[PDB]
Amino acid sequence: YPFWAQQTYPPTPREPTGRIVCANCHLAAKPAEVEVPQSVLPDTVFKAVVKIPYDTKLQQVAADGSKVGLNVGAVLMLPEGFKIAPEERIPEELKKEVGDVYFQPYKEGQDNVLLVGPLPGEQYQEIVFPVLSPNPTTDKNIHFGKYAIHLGANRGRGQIYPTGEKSNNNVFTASATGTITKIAKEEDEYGNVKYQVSIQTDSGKTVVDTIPAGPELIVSEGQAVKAGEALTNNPNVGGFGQDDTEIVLQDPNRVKWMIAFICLVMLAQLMLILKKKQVEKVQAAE
Amino acid sequence: YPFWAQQTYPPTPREPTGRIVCANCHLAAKPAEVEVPQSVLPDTVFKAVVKIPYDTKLQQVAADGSKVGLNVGAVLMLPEGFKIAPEERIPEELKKEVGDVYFQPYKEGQDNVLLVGPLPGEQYQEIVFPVLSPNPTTDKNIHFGKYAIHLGANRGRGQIYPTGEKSNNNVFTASATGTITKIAKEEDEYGNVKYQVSIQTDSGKTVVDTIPAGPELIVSEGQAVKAGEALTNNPNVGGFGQDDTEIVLQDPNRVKWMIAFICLVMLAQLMLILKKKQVEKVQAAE
Amino acid sequence: IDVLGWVALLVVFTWSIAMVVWGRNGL
Amino acid sequence: IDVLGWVALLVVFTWSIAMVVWGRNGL
Amino acid sequence: MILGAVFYIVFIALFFGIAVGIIFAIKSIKLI
Amino acid sequence: MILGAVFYIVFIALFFGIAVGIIFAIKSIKLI
Amino acid sequence: LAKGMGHNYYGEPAWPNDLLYVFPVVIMGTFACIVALSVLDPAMVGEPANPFATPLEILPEWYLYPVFQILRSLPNKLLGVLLMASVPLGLILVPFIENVNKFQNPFRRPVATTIFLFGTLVTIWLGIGAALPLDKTL
Amino acid sequence: LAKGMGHNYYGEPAWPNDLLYVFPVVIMGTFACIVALSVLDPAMVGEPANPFATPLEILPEWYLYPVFQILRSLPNKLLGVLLMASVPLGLILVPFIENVNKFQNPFRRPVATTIFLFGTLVTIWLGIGAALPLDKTL
Amino acid sequence: MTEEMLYAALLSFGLIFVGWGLGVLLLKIQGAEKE
Amino acid sequence: MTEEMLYAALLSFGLIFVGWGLGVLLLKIQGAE
Amino acid sequence: LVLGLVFATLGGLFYAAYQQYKRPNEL
Amino acid sequence: LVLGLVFATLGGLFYAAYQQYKR
Amino acid sequence: DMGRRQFMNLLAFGTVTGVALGALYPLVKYFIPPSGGAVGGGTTAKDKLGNNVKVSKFLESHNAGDRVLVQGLKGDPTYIVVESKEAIRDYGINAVCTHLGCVVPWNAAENKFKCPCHGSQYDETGRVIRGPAPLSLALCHATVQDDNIVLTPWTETDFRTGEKPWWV
Amino acid sequence: DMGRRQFMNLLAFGTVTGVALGALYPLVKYFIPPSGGAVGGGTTAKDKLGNNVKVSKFLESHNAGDRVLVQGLKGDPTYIVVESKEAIRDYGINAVCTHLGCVVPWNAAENKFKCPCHGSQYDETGRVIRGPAPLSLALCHATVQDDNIVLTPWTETDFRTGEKPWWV
Amino acid sequence: EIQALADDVTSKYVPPHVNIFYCLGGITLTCFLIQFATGFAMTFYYKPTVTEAYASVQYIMNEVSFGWLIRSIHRWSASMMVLMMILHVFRVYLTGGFKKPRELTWISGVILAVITVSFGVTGYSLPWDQVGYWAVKIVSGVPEAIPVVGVLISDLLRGGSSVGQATLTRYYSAHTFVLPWLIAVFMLLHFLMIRKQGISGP
Amino acid sequence: EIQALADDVTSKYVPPHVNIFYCLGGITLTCFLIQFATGFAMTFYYKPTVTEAYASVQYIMNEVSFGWLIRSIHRWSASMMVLMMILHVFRVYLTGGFKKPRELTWISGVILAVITVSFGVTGYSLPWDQVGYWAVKIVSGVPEAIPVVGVLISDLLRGGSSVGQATLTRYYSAHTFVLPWLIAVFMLLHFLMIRKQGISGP
Ligand code: CLA
Ligand code: CLA
Ligand code: HEM
Ligand code: HEM
Ligand code: FES
Ligand code: FES
Repeated sequence: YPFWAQQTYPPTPREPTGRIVCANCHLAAKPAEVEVPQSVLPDTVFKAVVKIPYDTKLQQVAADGSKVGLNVGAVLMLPEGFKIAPEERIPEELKKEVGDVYFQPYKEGQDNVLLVGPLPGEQYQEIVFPVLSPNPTTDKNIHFGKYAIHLGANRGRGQIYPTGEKSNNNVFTASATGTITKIAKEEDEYGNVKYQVSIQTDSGKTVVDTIPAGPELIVSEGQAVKAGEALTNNPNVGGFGQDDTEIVLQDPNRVKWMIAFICLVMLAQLMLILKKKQVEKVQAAE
Repeated sequence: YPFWAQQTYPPTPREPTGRIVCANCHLAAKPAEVEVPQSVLPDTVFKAVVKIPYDTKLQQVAADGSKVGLNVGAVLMLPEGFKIAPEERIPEELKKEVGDVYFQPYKEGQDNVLLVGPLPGEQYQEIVFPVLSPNPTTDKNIHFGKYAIHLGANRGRGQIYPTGEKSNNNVFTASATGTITKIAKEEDEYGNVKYQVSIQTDSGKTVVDTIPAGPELIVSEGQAVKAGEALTNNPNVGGFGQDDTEIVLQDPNRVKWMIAFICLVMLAQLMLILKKKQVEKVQAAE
Repeated sequence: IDVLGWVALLVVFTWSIAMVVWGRNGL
Repeated sequence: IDVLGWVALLVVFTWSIAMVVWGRNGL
Repeated sequence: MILGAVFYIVFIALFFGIAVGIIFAIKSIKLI
Repeated sequence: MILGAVFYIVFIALFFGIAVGIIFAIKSIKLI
Repeated sequence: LAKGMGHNYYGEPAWPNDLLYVFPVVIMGTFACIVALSVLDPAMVGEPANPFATPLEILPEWYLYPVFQILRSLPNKLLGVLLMASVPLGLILVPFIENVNKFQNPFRRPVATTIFLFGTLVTIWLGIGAALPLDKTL
Repeated sequence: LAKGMGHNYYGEPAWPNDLLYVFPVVIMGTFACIVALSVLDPAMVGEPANPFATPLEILPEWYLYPVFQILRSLPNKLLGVLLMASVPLGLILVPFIENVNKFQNPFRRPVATTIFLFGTLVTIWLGIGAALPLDKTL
Repeated sequence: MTEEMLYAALLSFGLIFVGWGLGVLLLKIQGAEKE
Repeated sequence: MTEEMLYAALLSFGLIFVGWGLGVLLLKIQGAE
Repeated sequence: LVLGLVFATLGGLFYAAYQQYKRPNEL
Repeated sequence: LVLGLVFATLGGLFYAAYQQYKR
Repeated sequence: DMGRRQFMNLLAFGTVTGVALGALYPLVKYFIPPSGGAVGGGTTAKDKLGNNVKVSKFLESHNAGDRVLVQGLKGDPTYIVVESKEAIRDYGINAVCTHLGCVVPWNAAENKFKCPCHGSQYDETGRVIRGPAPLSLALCHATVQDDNIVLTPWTETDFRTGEKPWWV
Repeated sequence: DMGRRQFMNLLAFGTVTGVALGALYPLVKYFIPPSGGAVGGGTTAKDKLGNNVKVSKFLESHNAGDRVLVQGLKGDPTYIVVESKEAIRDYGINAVCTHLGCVVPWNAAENKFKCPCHGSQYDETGRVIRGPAPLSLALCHATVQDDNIVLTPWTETDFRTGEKPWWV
Repeated sequence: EIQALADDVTSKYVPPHVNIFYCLGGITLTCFLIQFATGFAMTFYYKPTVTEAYASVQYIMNEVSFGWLIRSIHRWSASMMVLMMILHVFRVYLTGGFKKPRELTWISGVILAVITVSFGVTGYSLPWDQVGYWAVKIVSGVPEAIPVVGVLISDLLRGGSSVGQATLTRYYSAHTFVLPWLIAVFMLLHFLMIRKQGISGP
Repeated sequence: EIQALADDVTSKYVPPHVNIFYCLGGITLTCFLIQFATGFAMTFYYKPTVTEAYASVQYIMNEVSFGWLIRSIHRWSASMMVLMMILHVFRVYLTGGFKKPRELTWISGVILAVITVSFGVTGYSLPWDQVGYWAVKIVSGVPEAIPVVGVLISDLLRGGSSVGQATLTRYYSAHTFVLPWLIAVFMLLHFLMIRKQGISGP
C-alpha cells in the first residue's frame, strides 16, 4: 500500500536510480501515465491525471485465495512548490467533479509529493489531481522554467509484505529437484485455509512444502521434477508502472516580449521583400 | 635577536604579506642581499651569500647608552628540501673557509629555513651558507624547477623588546602638546641611570615624563610644543632589509636533450641554406 | 669564460661541418 | 483547437496587412 | 521528447519536398 | 629579471641594425 | 539571361546581388522560430550528488539514435563500431560510386534513389531507443 | 628584373618562391631559442593568492611598466587613464601625421626620428617602475 | 508520452503546405509566372 | 642583481655580429656578389 | 490561454517561411 | 659544468640566425 | 513606371536594424553582472590566524587600536578596532588603499597606516598625513547583527569632513 | 657547373622533419594522461546519496543481501557487504560488467546480479550467469580503519576461479 | 570617402538559376552562428569543475540575466543545426550537388557533419547531471573495442581510465576550443570550394 | 588535378627588394603559433576556478609528461611575441611602411598590439598566484576613472563587486576564446591587406 513506502523508505519515494520504491514489492509491470499541461501560468489550479489502466474484467486471488476485484494506488512527484489547490480554489465539476480521494504528503511538508493512500477500485483507472502552481514572485526560492514530474502507479496486490514475507499473490515454486507424488491440499478451519503440499524427491532427502490458498495447481504426482521450481500457477495479475513528464511554469511576461519580437520580425521582414525585391524597377527599366 | 622571532611567531618567520617578522622590532631600513647560483644540480653543495652591508664605522647606543659596535643577524628561507650540507660534504676553504657560525632551524624539521642566531660583528657583513640541494630522484616529494628563496637581514639593536617595551635605541616622544621648561636629566646610582624630564604644558594639566639613557636631547625649554612628539633624538643607526631570489634545481637530463635538439636544429638549418639558396644554379643558368 | 672557451667550440664544429659539407657536394 | 481558432487568426491579420500594404503602394 | 517529432516529420516534409517536386522538377524542363 | 636585459639590448641591436644599415642602405642605391 | 563568353561548363544566369536581401528574411525567420521555441519550451537540470546511481534509459541526442540503436543491437564487438564508422566513411565514397551521369539531371537513376530512400528508412527504423518498439516489431 | 608597365606604389624585383625556404630556418631558430630558454629558465611556480595580504612587489608583467610607471605616477585621475589611452590611439593617428612626405619617405625626417627616439626614451625611462619617491632617475 | 510529439510532428509537415499555400496565393494576387 | 642581465644583454647584441660575421664569412668562402 | 497564443505564435511564426514561399518573381 | 654547455647551447644555438645571415 | 525611389529602404533596413537591436538588448543585459550583498563579505567575520573578528570574540581583546580583519563590503577590508578609551571603536577604516590599490599595514607605533606599495601614512583611523595618497582610507559602520560586529553599505556623511563622505 | 642535384635535400628536409618529430614527441607524450605507478585511490568520501560516508554506518545493516555503493575504485564503484554471521565480508564487488557501461545491479531477489541495461546476469559473489554478462564480477577484501574502512588498490589474484587476476 | 581603395567596386555581379531548398546550407550555418554567440556568452558564467559545473548551469538559469534564454536557445539551435544539416544533406544528395567536380565539397561536407555531431556530444555532457554524465560514461568505452590503440583512443578522450575530473576538462576544451576551430576551417574550405555552379535545368 | 584547378597556378607570386629585419613580422607570428599550440595543450589540464586553478598549474609542472616544458615555452614565447612585435613596429616605423599606400595595414596593426598585450594580461593572472592575482586586483579599477561607463567597464571585466572568481572565469574566456578569435581576425586582415613593399629605386 502507498502507506507502506512512506514507512519503509520515509525520506524519499524514489531511489537514486529513478525507479520508485514500489517495485520492491509489486514486481509485475503494467502501464502508467501522467497528464499535465505543457505549461501553466504561476498560481493556477490545473489538472494532473494519473492513469492506471487495466480492463475491469479479471480477478486476483485475495488473501483468502478467492477471486476479487482490482484496487489502484500511486505516488506523484510534482516539482518544488506545487501542491494541491486549497479546497476553495478547486472549480466545480471542472476540478472538483473529477476524482475525490485523499492526497497524503510523503512526509511532513512535502506538499508536492503526494501518496494516493486511498486505494479506489475500478472507479479510479483515472484519478485526477487538482494541483496549484507556485509563484516565483511571492516566493523568491521558486523560479520559472521547465521542471520534472514523476509517477509510480500500481494496481493488484503485492508479492511481498513490509513484514519481509511474501503474499500468496505470486507463484510458490518447489523446494526440491524431484518428482512429487501428491497434493496435500486440505483446507484448514476458520480464519485461514492453507493448501499444503506433499513433495517427495525421496532421493535421500524426501521433502514436502506449503503452498497458500489462491494460486491454482497444474501438475503434481508421477512427474514434476524440475528443480524446486514452478509451484503450479501464477495468480499475480497486476503491477507497477512509472511515467515521467515535465511542465513549464510560464511567465506570461516572457511570452509577451517573444510575441512582441516575433511581430517586429514579421513586420521587419515585410518591409524587406516590399522594398528590396518588389522595388526592382530601376534596372528593371533597362 | 633571531631567537626572538622563533619564540614570538614560532610557526612561520614571514607574514602572509611577505614581509618577514623582524620589521616588527627593527623598524629602520638598510640593504640586504642573497647570492645563489642561477641553478644547481641536485644533491650539490653550493654557496649562498647573505650580504648585510654597512661600513664598519659608526657606533650605536648600547643598553648603557655608550657608543658600541655593530652585530648582524638574518633569516634564510631556502626552498623545500634544501638544508645545510653535512659537515663532511663542505669542501675545504671553498665552503668551510668562508663563514662559520650556527644555523638553527626556525622549528624542528625545517632544515630549509635557518635563523643565523649567532650574531657576528663587522666580520660577517658577508655570512656564507653551504647548502645542499635536494634530489627529486631519491625523494618523490621533491621535483625540479625554479623556486623562491627569501631573506631578512638585520644589524643594529631593535627598537622594541619581545617584552613589549621599547629600547633606548630610538625616540621617546613627549606626552603633552606644550612647551617644556627644563631638562630633568639627573643620573641615578649603581645599576641604572635614567635621564628624567620636566615637561610643563601647565595649560590645566601640567605634566612631565621620563626619558631613558642613550638617546640625546635636542630642544627643551622656551618652546618645543609640538603635541607630545619627538623626544629630542633617535640614536637608531641600523635596520632590517629583505631580498628575494630564485634558483633552478636543474635536471642535467633536461639540458642534454635541449642541447641535443639545438644541435639538430643548427645542423638542420645548415642543410637548408646549403641545399636551398646555395644550390640555386638551375635558373642561375638562364 | 667557457662562453668562448666553449661557444668558440660548439660553434666552429657545426661550422667545420658547414664549410666541409660544402666541399663534399661542391665535388 | 485554438491552433486554428487562433492561428487562423494571428495568421490572417499579418496577411491582411500583407494583401493590403500591397494595394497601398500598388497605388 | 517534443522535438522528437519536430524533426521526425519536418524532415519527412523535406524528403517529400525534394523527392517529389524535384524528380518531377527538371523532369519537364528537359523531359520530352 | 634575466630577460630584462635579453630584450633591453636585443632591441638596441635591432635599432642600430635598422637605423644604421638602413639609412645608409637605400642611401646609395639612389644617393648620388 | 545567359549568353556566350568565357563560355562552357557551369556558371551564372539571372538574379545577381539582391537575393542577398531575402536572406535577411531567412535569417530572421530562422532566429524567430528558435526564439519562440526556447520560450514556450525551455531547458532544465539534474544531479551532481551520486554518480554511483545509474539512471536507466540513456537518451543521447536524437540523432545518435540510429547509430545507438545499432551499437546496442548487434553484440558489441567492433562490428558496430566498424558499422557506425561506415556511415560517414561510406558516405565519403558516394561521389565516387553514384558518379557517372552528365547530360541528364539527378532524379533519373533509381540504383541510387531506391538505395537512398531505402537507407533513410533503415536509418529512421533504427531511430529507436531503450527497449523502445525494439529492432524487431518492424 | 623590373622594366616598364606594372606601375604604381608597390613592387617585387628579385628572389620569388624559395626565400620561403630560409623561413623554416627562422621558425626553427625561433623555436629553438624559446625552447632552449624554456629549459634553461623553467617556468617558476609561484605562491597562491590571498586577498588579505598584498604588498612587497606586484608589478604588471613588464611591457606594462611604462604604462604602469605612469598610472601610478600622476595622481590617479583619468589623466593617467586618458594618458595611457593616448599610447594606442596616439599611434593610430601617426600615418596621418608623419604622412606629408608621400612624394618622399619619412625616415630622414627628424621631426619624426627625433620625436620617435625621444619617445622611446621616455618609454624606457618610464619602464623601470623605479622606487616611487626616487622613481626620479633618467 | 508519444502523443505529445505525434501531434508535434503533424504540425511541422502541414504548416509547410499552409505556408506554401499562402505564398502561392500571395503571388497569384499580384501575378505568378503562368508560363 | 642587475649584473645578471647586464651580461645577459651584452650577449644578445654581440652574438648578432658574431652570427652576421660567419654569414658574411660563409658567403665569402663560396662567392658573394 | 496566453500559452495558446504562444504556440500559435510558433506555429503562426513559421510564416517566416511563408515569405520565401512567395519570393519568386521576375528579373 | 653541463650547465655551461647549456647556455653555450643557447648562445651557440643563436646560429639559427647565422644561416639567414648567409644572405 | 518612374520608380527610382529605393529611398524607402531607409525604412526596410530601418525596421530591420530594429529587430537587430531588439534581439541584441537582452544579450547585452545578459553580459552585465547581477546583484547580491554577501558571498565572501557576507557575515562570519573571518581572521588572520584562524578565528573570527566579532563582538564577544573581539570586544574584550583590543585596547590601543587593534587590527584584525573580518571580511569586506563588496570586496574590501573590515575589523573591530579600538582606541584611547578601552573599547572597540565606532567606525570602519575600510583599509582599501586609495592610491593604486594595496592592503595598507597599521603601525601601532607611528600610529600611521604605513602602506608599503607607495608610502601613504594614514592615521590609526585612516587619516593619510603624508602621501603620495589621494584620499584617506575607505569607511563603514561599527555595530552588530547579533554576535557579529556587523556594519553594511556606507552612505553616512564622513566625520573627518563633516560634509558627505569621500565616497557617498 | 653541372649542378642539377637537389637530390640531397632528401637530407635537408630529412633533418628538418627530424627536428619536427623531436619537438612533436613531448607534445604527444603530454597528451597521454598521467597513469599510476604504485596504484592507489585518494578518496573524496562520496556517497550513493551524495554526502560523507563512515564505517559502522553502511557496515551495520548488512542483512541477507546488502548492496549499496560508496566512494569507489577508479571508475569501478564499490559495494559494501557482510555475510550471514555478519563478519567482515571478504569480498566487495565493483559492479563492473565492463559490457556497455552500466553499473552491475545486485539482486534483492536472486542476491545475484542481473544487469538490466543490456541483459548481463551474475551471482552472489560476482559470478556471472550466462550472457550478455561478459565475465565474473571483481572482488574485494574485508577490513576497517577508524570509522574509515580500508580496501586496497587492486592488481591482485582472485580465488573464485583460482588463476591470476583479470580485473586488476 | 574612397580613400579605401585597396582595389574595390565591380563586386556587384554573379546571377542565380532555380532552387528553393538551397537554403539548408545557410540555415544550418545560421544555427551555428547562433551557437557561437550564445555558446560564447555562457563561457562567462559556466564553471567547469566536477564540483562547480552543475551549479554554474543553475546559476545561468535562475540567477543570471536571460541566462535561461541564452541557454535555452543554445539547446534548441543545436538540435536545429544538426536537424538542418541532415536536410541539407538530403537537398544535396537529391539534387546531385557533389557534382562531377564538387566531390571535395562533399567530403569536407561529411567531415563537417562529424565535427557537428561531436559538438553536441561533448556539450551534452557539460551541465554534468545524469543524462549527460552517464551518456559520456557510456560512449567512452565505445572506442575500446578497436584493437591496436582503441584503448589509447579512449584513454585520450576521457583523459583517464574512468569518467571524471579530466573527462570534463578535455570535453570542455574540445567543445569550446578545438571543435570550434575545426568547423571554422572546414566551413572555410567548404565555402571557398564554392567557385563552381550547382544544378541542372532544361 | 582539376576540380577548381583554375586558380592553383596562382603560386610563386612575386620577389623582395631589400630585407632581413623584415623577418620580424613572421617571427612575432611564429611566437603566436607557438602560443596557440602550447596554450591549447594546457586547456587539457588547466581548471578555470579559484579552488582548482593554482593546483592544476602545479599538476602540469610535475605530473604531466612535459607539462613543465609546455608551460615554460608558453611563458617565454609569450614574452617573445610581444618583444618581437615591438621590434616589428620599429622595423616598420623607422622605414615608413605606413606612409600612404598602406595605412590601414598599420592601424589594424596597432589593434593587433592591443589584442596581444591583452593576451598576456589575462593569462598572467590565470595561475591564480599572488603576482597574477594582485596584478589583476590592481588593473581592475584602472578603468573606473570614468563616469557610470567607467565603472560599468570595470564591472564587466571583473565580474561585479571587486575581484571574484567570475573574474577568473571571464579572464579565461577572454584568454582562450575571445582574444584568440580577434587576433585571428585581425591577423587575417593585416595579412590580406598585404601586397606590399617600400623604399627602393630604378
Ligand atoms: C542505402 C542508402 C543510404 C543513404 C542514401 C543513407 C543516407 C544517410 N544516412 Mg544512412 N544508413 C544506410 C544507408 C543509407 N543511408 C544503411 C544501410 C545503414 C545501416 C548499417 C545506415 C545507417 C545510418 C546511421 C546509423 C546514420 C545514418 C545517417 C544518414 C544520413 C545523414 C548524414 C550524416 O549526418 O551522417 C554523419 C554521420 C554520423 C551521425 C555517424 C557518426 C560517425 C562518427 C562516430 C565517426 C566518424 C569517423 C570518421 C569520418 C572515420 C575516419 C576513418 C579513418 C581511417 C580515416 C544520411 C543523409 C546518420 C543520421 O541519420 O544521423 C542523424 C546516422 O546516424 N545512416
Ligand atoms: C614616433 C613614433 C613612435 C612609435 C612608432 C611608437 C611605438 C610604440 N610605442 Mg611609443 N611613444 C612615442 C612615439 C612612438 N612610439 C612618443 C613621442 C612618446 C612620448 C610620450 C611615446 C610614449 C610611449 C609610451 C609611454 C608607451 C609607448 C609604447 C609604444 C609601443 C607598444 C604599443 C602597444 O601595444 O600599446 C597598446 C596599449 C597599451 C600598452 C596601454 C593600454 C591602455 C588601455 C587602458 C586602453 C586602450 C584604449 C582603447 C583603444 C579604448 C579607448 C577609450 C577612450 C575613452 C580613450 C609601440 C610599439 C608603450 C610600450 O612601450 O608598451 C610595451 C608605452 O607604454 N610609447
Ligand atoms: C534561401 C533564401 C537561400 C537560398 C536560395 C540560398 C542560395 C545559395 C546559393 C545558390 C549559394 C551558392 C553561392 C555561389 O555559388 O557563390 C549559396 C551560398 C551560401 N549561402 Fe545561401 N541561400 C539561402 C539562404 C542563406 C542564408 C540565410 C545564409 C546565412 C547568412 C546563407 C549563407 C550562405 C553561404 C555562407 C554561402 C557560401 C557563399 C560563397 O561561398 O560565396 N544562405 N546560397
Ligand atoms: C624572414 C626570412 C622573413 C622575411 C624577410 C619576411 C618578409 C616578408 C615580406 C617582405 C612580406 C610582404 C610580401 C609581399 O609583398 O609579397 C611578408 C609577408 C608575409 N609574411 Fe613574411 N617574412 C619572413 C618570415 C616569415 C615567416 C617565418 C612567416 C610565417 C609562416 C611569414 C609570414 C608572412 C605572411 C603570412 C605574409 C603575408 C603575405 C601576403 O598576403 O601576400 N613571414 N613577409
Ligand atoms: S597602494 Fe598604498 S600608497 Fe599606493
Ligand atoms: S552494462 Fe551491464 S548489462 Fe550492459
